[PDB]
Amino acid sequence: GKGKPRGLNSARKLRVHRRNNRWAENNYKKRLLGTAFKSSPFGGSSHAKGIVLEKLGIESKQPNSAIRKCVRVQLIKNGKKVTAFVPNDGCLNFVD
Amino acid sequence: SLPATFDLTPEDAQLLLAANTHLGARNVQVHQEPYVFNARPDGVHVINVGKTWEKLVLAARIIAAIPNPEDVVAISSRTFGQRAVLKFAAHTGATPIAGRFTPGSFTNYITRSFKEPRLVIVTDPRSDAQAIKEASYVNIPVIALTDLDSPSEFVDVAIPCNNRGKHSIGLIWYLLAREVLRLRGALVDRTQPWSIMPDLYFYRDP
Amino acid sequence: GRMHSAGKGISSSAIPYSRNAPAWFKLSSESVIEQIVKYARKGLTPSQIGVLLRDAHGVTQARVITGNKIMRILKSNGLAPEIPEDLYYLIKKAVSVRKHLERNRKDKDAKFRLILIESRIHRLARYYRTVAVLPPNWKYESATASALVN
Amino acid sequence: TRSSVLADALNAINNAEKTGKRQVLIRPSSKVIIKFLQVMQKHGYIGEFEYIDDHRSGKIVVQLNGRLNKCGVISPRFNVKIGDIEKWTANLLPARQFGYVILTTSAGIMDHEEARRKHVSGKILGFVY
Amino acid sequence: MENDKGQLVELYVPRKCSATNRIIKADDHASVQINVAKVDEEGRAIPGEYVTYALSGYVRSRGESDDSLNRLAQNDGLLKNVWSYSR
Amino acid sequence: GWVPVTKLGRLVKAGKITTIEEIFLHSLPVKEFQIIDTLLPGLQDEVMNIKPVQKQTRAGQRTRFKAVVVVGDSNGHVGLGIKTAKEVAGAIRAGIIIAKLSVIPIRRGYWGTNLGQPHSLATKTTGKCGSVTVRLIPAPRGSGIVASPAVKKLLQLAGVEDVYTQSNGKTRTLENTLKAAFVAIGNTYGFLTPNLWAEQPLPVSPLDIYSDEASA
Amino acid sequence: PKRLFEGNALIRRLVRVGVLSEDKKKLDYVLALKVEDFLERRLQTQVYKLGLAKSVHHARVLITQR
Amino acid sequence: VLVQDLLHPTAASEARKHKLKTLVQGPRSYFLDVKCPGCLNITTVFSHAQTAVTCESCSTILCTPTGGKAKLSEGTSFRRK
RNA sequence: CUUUGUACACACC
RNA sequence: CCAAGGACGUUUUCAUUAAUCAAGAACGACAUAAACUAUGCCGACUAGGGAUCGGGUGGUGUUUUUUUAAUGACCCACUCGGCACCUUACGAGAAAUCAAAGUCUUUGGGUUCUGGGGGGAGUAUGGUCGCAAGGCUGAAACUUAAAGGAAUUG
RNA sequence: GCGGUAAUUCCAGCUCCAAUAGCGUAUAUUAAAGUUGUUGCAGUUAAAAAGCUCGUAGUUGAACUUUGGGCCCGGUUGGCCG
Repeated sequence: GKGKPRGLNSARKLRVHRRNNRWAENNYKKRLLGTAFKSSPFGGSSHAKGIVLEKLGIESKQPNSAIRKCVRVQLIKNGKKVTAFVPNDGCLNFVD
Repeated sequence: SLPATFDLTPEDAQLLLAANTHLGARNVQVHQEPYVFNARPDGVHVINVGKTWEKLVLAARIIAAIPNPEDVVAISSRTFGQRAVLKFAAHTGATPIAGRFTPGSFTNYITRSFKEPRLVIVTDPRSDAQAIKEASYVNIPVIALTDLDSPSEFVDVAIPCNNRGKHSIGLIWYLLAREVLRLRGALVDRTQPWSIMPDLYFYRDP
Repeated sequence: GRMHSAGKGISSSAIPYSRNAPAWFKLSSESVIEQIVKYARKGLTPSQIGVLLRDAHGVTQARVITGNKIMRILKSNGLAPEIPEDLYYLIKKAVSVRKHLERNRKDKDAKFRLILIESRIHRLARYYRTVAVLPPNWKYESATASALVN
Repeated sequence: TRSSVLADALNAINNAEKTGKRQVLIRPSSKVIIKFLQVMQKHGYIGEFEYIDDHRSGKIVVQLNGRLNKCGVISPRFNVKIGDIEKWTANLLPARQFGYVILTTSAGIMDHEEARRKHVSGKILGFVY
Repeated sequence: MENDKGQLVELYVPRKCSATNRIIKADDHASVQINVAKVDEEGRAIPGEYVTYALSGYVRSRGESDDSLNRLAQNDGLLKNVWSYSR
Repeated sequence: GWVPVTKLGRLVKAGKITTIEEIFLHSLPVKEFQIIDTLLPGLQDEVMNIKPVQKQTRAGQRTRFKAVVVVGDSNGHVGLGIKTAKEVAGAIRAGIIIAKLSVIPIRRGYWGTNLGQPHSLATKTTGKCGSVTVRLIPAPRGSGIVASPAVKKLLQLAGVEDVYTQSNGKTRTLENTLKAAFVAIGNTYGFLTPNLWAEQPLPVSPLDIYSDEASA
Repeated sequence: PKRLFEGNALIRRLVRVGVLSEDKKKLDYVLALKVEDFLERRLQTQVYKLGLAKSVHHARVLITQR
Repeated sequence: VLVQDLLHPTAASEARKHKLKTLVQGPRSYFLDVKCPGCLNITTVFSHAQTAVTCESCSTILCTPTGGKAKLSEGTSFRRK
């Protein structure tokens, strides 16, 4: 009978099975555990301000040969170290 | 219906049990054959000869309906009836294929042997399975000389006989030619027999 | 079905279509009712009664000869047992298997079949309690099983 | 075990019509089978059928026409209100001009059109087209 | 089928099988049309006068074309004792 | 010049069958393309995609192009052809030829009240090719063909103004979804509806009636 | 009753505007409308059809300049 | 076979099947009336006798039980009733 | 040259 | 020697006593396995064919005993219940293939369990059982654009 | 995926494109997603049938009991009559 129960009085079984299999997705578990609140560097926020600590010359992965001109900053609200990539050409002379 | 001159007359019945057409197959039995009639000890079966006669007058009424007599094809790859289908070819329009049936003969317009008929007649559906399969592609009716164990798929009118005997195949093919010759109108005498002996439609070893 | 095995074999009786039966039997109804009470006076289960009237005399079923069935007239005549026959045969088979197990400890498939037999016993006991042919609080235990065979 | 007798009945009809046979045996014949085949018969889908009775439950022999595409049961019998009738006929019918959803109401077992005419509803049994 | 007031629509109303009463598709290349000539009191068939029996590809592929052809031949009266209703 | 070799081709060369509906009526095998573009002069062609196919050998990789072509006229008749070829222009050429030999009709119907001309399909239908299933549902007037643009092009070449489409499986395989759509639009004339419940007098074949303008 | 009231209101409104012809009043030619019938009833194209502008753009700069 | 009469099967094939697989199920067994040598005392014995059936007057056992039809003894005279 | 196995495809380096 | 079990036969008896099963319990080369049919259980229907195992029915069938009876062993025909095997595909499937892995977009017979891209990882921790080894339940941080299945050409 | 000295992909010019007083980016969420599956998924080989059996809760569970036949009354859709 295709797996799941089909009786007219079996809504509880379907609800609890749907909860247990809802925990198997990635976005639902990430939302409900509050992982954006806890383990994200931004704390769930879209943007974050920070103080630049230093500059890095991060290499590009394979197959690609370049140096990506990143910076290491420290966030104001949490205080953890964060690597950020300065986007465009010659902009590393602006973020000293 | 029929005007009751086409019943199984006793002399033709004497020919049919002279040729041992009623000696069908063994206890192996296709379930689509209700022609079995007092299944005999030793395991061989006896068929309703009257049912064979009504199926044969059905086949004659099928063949007589087609206007052009050259649009019927007689198949023989079994080695026991090429002479019979050749005499059918001589006596009617009836284009034959005796021996190897080339694939792509009813399809494949390019080939030199391209026929496309309105009827095909076979002897053994098991041996002539390629002809039956090619008739199934081009919307072609099939008349067959079936067995009690023959693979009757894609077969429209199946005349129950035995094709394991030398006499029965040729003589049944002879009655088919006889009845279609009466139905077309060259054989004007319904009561009188045909002057051609059935011994013409036989296979000989040299 | 066959819950305690895997067999799917069908083998049973085919009761005839004639509810009034069989127009060659000449005995009366009261003759066979006195036959059942005389035969059940000497201590026979109703299955043995049914087969013994089925083969010694011409009785197709006692349901179609009389107006009613067998232990209906036994309980009307006061010969109904304190427990019916199927549960009684199950518990006597159980105490026989338990006697084998107390005799031989290592017959371990006999342990498995003992659990099967007590499962059937508990299912029939539940069914007989909810229809109250047995009183509620009636329970099967082995010490009362040794004496409940009677 | 054998739970829905009507389901096995309609499955037998479906298999016999898919194979092309013009007759079918049904065991073991509840009342709702008789009403279901009466509803399918009055709309020209099957034709004549026969109630064999043994003394246990009965058998049905149905003569089948070529007019049946699919008959089916809905399990469990959901409660259907007025708006759920045309939600169901939107859900599981081929088109809006033919096909019948069968439901049992307190005024008997009937198709969705005459249930709309009687302005009654009930529990959904199955469908036929 | 029709629209509201006349003007017959539905080009190519299709043929239906004489055995299982299902319709025959346009590319059903196994379907056949048996044409049987009838006889008028002389043992000879008349050219142009037929009875006609259409068989679909499914019944022909299952091998059941000959039993069904027996049934419709005996139903029209031109056959006498080959097919039995009681099997 | 044509010079056909078929009885059907010879009869349509003679002008004996004046419309294509006898061919599907009597289920005749269309066998040469000139029958199709003689009887149906109004059909257009469109080629959907050209994909390179590779057969790897011991010495390089042999390249050919697989071209799919959908042909048909915008009332009733649709054809689909798929042909691989070593040259691309021959691939569209053999594609339009094969698509001409595969012409099938469409059951166009009404979503409701049967007022004017038929705009949608008569029934829901489906087709499956490979892992791809395509479902077509009748839609009300002015809804349009709501479909991916390939099968939208197919059913606007068919003659439908409006239909609902559903898909399942790996629909990015273009040949499989076009063949599934072809099967779905071919099954519209496979369904038996109560307006077709009436019996017909089983018409006689044109292959038999005009048999002396035939091949022999 | 709901279908009758709202349908008669809707075809009354659409034939009042002019996007729907007076003989197409069967509630399903409403489903057969196109956006060009709406686009034909703007004041731009009406000023064009009345012959005061000789173009749609002259109609636009005539309308917007009061 | 695609057209057949399920209402009226032939007698041979309906006697061919299992007893539960017919149109209506029924028993294939029967009752005999048996006379034993000596005293007359006509008895009715079921075919699958399931037990050692004897005459009521004296121990003159007529059938012995067997897993199918029960065998009857050497001196009997039985009829099908 | 057939069959067989592959996780090889810039292909047993 | 002891009890148990299936199928068969049955015009014997009960009367719906049932199907699947969290917890729990028994057995398991302490509780595991490539414990596999890598295919949960129950129920119904749908194409065949022959062989085989257990039982039963019939055939003046064959043979043996006491030529001859009953048996038994064969043969023939059947039927029920099994382990299976072979051919096709109306059907299913991505294919290999499948009489079930079919009756599933024309989507519902009943029910239990499990899975949601690949690693980290059956790892850490917390419980729980075990003398122990271990068994059961069992994450996350982080990392990656593929891993993988079936077939075709070399 | 482009760039290793002939870059249609970078930095600019020219040209063209899309939306337009608006347009891009980040984050979350919804549809797409039949990748949460009641409708409506999958478990032989791709992730997944608990080793097997008993068994409580939970879910589900054979058929059967008034049917048919008549007699009237009055509504709605129609229909010539308009």
